[PDB]
Amino acid sequence: NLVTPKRELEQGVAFSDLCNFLVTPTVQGWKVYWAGLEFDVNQKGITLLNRLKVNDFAPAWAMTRNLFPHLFKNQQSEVQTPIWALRVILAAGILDQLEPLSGALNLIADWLLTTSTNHFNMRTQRVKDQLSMRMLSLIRSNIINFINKLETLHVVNYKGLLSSVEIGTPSYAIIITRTNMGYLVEVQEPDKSAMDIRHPGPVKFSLLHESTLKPVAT
Repeated sequence: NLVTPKRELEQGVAFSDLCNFLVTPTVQGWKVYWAGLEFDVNQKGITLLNRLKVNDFAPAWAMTRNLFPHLFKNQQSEVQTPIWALRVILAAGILDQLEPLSGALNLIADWLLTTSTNHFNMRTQRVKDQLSMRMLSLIRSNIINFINKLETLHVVNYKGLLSSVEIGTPSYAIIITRTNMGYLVEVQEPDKSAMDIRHPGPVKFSLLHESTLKPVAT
């Protein structure tokens, strides 16, 4: 034996911080706390995305509607909560640079991204055995790095400066675009079937106001 393990506390804390997605209401909107990271989410942008979807006549929004027709002119797109937008971004932060942790990490990301449950029921006892300060630290570091990358994006522009990132996996495609309001977040099927003009596939999307990630960037 090289080092005596004393891991109960460690595993208890990692389990708590990784497997509980904490949301509480605040005056502005909601505070979210996950993996020891704190985010203030507000309502800004939601009503705009909703109005934007309606097939009414509005020349002022013609360009935006025509820029993202798969979001704004599509009966199968659905606006989600800003909480959802944050969950997608956290998952993307895990997947972005994604050896034994991989499995577990993926699980956590899939939980964040494909469900709205606040507790993550571990699939197997072995994956649960994976929970550690090291896994938590890796996850936080990944998320911070991805937030920093996001903060380098330019708003949609006419000059060819990067304005979006895309994360692909076999189960889904994530696209995150910097707009004047914040991060436009979308999840489409892996083949990106929402992008097909003749029959636009289903797509979930929302907006995370730019106030939310700023303070967590380093």
